[PDB]
Amino acid sequence: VAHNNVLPNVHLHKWWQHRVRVNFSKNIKKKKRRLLREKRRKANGGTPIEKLHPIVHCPTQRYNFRTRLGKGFTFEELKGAGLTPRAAQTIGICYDKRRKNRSEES
Amino acid sequence: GSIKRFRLKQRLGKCRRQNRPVPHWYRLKNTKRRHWRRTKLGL
Amino acid sequence: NVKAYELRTLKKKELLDKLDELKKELSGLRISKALGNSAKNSKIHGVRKNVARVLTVYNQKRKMELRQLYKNKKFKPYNLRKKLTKNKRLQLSPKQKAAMTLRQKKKVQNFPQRKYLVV
Amino acid sequence: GKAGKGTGSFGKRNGKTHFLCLRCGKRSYHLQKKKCASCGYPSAKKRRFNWSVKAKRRNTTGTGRCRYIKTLRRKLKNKFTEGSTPKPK
Amino acid sequence: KFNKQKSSSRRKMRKAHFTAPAGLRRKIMSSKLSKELRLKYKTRSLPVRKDDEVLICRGHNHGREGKVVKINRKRYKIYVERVTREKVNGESTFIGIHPSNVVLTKLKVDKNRKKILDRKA
RNA sequence: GAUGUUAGGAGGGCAAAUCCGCCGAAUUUAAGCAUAUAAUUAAGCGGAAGAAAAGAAAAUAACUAUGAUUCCUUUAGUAACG
RNA sequence: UGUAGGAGACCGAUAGCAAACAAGUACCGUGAGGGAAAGAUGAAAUAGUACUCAGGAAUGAGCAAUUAAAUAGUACCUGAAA
RNA sequence: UCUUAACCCACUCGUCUUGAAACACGGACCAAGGAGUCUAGCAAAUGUGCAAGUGUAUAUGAUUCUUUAAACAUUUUACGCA
RNA sequence: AUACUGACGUGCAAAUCGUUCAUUUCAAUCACGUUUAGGGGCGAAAGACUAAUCGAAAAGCCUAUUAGCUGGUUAUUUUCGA
RNA sequence: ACAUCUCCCUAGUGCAGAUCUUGGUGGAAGUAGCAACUAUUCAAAUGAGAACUUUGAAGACUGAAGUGGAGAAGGGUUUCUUGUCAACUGUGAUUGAACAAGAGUUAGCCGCUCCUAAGGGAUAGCUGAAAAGUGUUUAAAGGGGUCCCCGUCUCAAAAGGGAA
RNA sequence: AGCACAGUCUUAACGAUGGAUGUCUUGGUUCCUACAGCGAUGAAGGCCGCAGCAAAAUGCGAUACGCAAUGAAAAUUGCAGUGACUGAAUCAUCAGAAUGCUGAAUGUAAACUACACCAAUUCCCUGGGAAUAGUGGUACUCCUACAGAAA
Repeated sequence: VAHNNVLPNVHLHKWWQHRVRVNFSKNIKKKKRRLLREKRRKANGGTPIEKLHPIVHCPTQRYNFRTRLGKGFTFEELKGAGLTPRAAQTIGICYDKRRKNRSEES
Repeated sequence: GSIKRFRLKQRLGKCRRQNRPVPHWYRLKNTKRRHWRRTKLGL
Repeated sequence: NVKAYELRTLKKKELLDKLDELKKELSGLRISKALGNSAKNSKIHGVRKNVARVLTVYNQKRKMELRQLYKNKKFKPYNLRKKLTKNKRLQLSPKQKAAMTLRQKKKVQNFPQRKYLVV
Repeated sequence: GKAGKGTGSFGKRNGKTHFLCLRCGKRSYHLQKKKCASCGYPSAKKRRFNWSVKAKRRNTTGTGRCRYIKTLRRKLKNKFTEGSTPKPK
Repeated sequence: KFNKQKSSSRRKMRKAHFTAPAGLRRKIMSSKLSKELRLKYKTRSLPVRKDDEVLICRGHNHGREGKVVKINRKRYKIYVERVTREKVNGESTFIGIHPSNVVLTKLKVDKNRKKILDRKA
């Protein structure tokens, strides 16, 4: 180190040269993903392949205002709907078994 | 040496057969050779 | 010279007699070639191919007869059985893979997935 | 001593203690200890060390014309049933 | 152009040009047909055969008509009766002509040729 | 538990780029060197596959909570360790 | 890695894979191993040096001779410097 | 222009070293090849676009499909940094 | 293999050759086969020997190890210049 | 097959030198040198051509611890006949252990092959992650017998043993 | 038909020498896309063969630079030789047939073409006749079944 230069924070002391990867497949990978889902939807008669999530709260002090897609409706919400677990699997709604359905408002 | 082994004798006879020069007709449609004194079979 | 279908016409005694005849002729050509004579040398290739045709036809007929002999009854001899990859041979059957417990059978039959629309 | 360390030593050289090796074909069978240096012949294991790339590559599948594997190629692509043929005229 | 199945490289096309199977050799031994014949057969160009009658349109030998002697598939050269040349020792052989340089007058008819003409028309 | 050229079957070995296990260093860095560093890297011995392993809560949170696995963007060169 | 495609603001025969090639070869090492040098006549040789003379022969020369071209003749493109 | 002449002047180049014409070191000769680069992160500089915002991340989308491996788009409290 | 510190010393030879000299019935010499392997062996001890290799063999790799030290470090003009 | 100075991007981008790398080449130089091992001569033949090929005559030498016979290792068609001379045969060369075309090694009895040894590799076990380290040592195991009595195996000598 | 000085150095011209330069390029190079295991039913590796004239990498395996079959399909050719006017000559495809000795390599062996043991074996013909010393099987571990022994 010399002059006004800040202390470095690089970790290239270990043999990184065989532990490094450069992405040149990105846009074609994106095309392949698009092609795969498009092919799948079309094969299913063009019927939706999309999954309908519950709305759930984002956690702690920072994100408590915000709400996002959750894992699955679970029994109390399904019972309130009048829908079976078997029906929930049969249809596009998202499925779970251990997400508690919490407060009344949610 | 003077007495011999059937496998060795056969391979040596092969090497001798391979050694002999190319057909001249082939050039009308020779990269490798051995000489016994200066090149041994290395066996 | 000789052509496969003509050989396939022949009975096994007749085909073998032709095979033996060709060997004797082939030997005569070979002896002639070994001698200082150059009269018939090129014909030896043709005869060797003719012998090859005889043997292929006889062997195909014999193989078919063996297959006819071991028609069904579950087991052909080892190397008359299916030669396929060792892995493919080892592999679990799709039929067995498909099969499932009674509770699984109930689950499948009762609850398959269905296709849908919206307004 | 006329067998001295240097030229004199080489005159007493006779009696090769390495031979060809049937499972090798590259001269490497130590006769005295009955062992191939290159391919490990008395052992079932083939002695295929990974510390030399040159040694690793200079014997490999596709050296020896591949008498069944070469034949196997294309069959995978084709996917005919075994025992099947083209149809007659 | 549009297909991405086949290379647009110089390199692959050349290798294919040199390593040709026989049907490919036959394709690149085709010659253009005579004008009324093109109308007759509905066909621009035809693979050369033994007893064909060609006219030369290029080289020092241009404007000569004649029957095809022998076809050399390997050097891609046809030989025609009146394009003789004497060699260094005065032996007479026929000049080999690449099939690009000849236009076909009377094609030889045969069963295989009939099938080709039936396929084309 | 033995014994069987009894009848039917299976394993062995090879190939290895990626994968999974074990077993497992040092040159090197600190301008010396011992802890630390190279690095749970290389070599060694094993096992697999067209991907493998992982995976359906003895989990994270302290919210208005989330809710199998994998991957990316990130947190983050940060809490922390020295 | 094996096989198959498609590529290039890549190299252009001392470069690029060790290998544009009969090279993982020759060759060297007791062996483990180590490991090369090595492409191009012309449009066409189904144009590859006919013929004559002098030569023991090699060769040489030619009034002779292919080619558009032979100080283009297969150790054949161009043919720098020393 | 080349060429010698002649008058006057004219010590082996590179090199490390305060100091080489040196009894300091390297250089028989000629040809080709032959040595401050690339990545990461940071800084100042200067350009450029925007400004209390900025970048559009992973990714989605399209009447985008030789060149397209880019280009184009993103149905109001994501994240980095400020 | 003692001496001639002989010849030889770009050899006949990376230890030869000549003459001299020691040994010659035993702790003898020779062959072949065999054993003991690398911080290991083996040593009538000289750190001797272990394939023209030894106060730690050969092969390959970590490795392009590291080097405050040696050497080299490539067209032109102009400006400021230790 | 070649340019762009019109503009601008990009780079394995500029050599005299590194005891540079690689390749070629000089002066040194027709020089150093071709000195172990007592010696050749004459005539003839062959051939283009003969000091050193062949034949003969002489002269000589090796001097049974032989430049003589045989065999082992090791080499491997080098052998032999028939050709032969681009390069090689450190001189010459018609010669040749070089090159070209062929030919040729014959076993009941000679060897190997067989037997065991010094040795080596395993089974049985047992350890060790395995790799390996060991080897009758906590075994239900090859032979002889009218169901009985015996028993670790295996390779290892081209000079030991070993029919002819 | 004469006349030159020599040697050394320099210059120009013209050649030898040498293989640079330039031009190529059925090769390399990196990336992206795509599929992706072989083996006791004997792989990979290694030998030994096999071409009319044939040494070699290539190719093939005792039917051996291909056999059969399919789709193309008239030539082949250094010489000899082999066909056509479409199962022939040529290719490509390649599913059928064939695939020496080995090699995990597995009857005991191994610087060996050495050596055991049990089955003698094959073909042809329509329930029989001929050939041939030839061909297989017999490793180690595991498993299921059976057996006769041992609680």
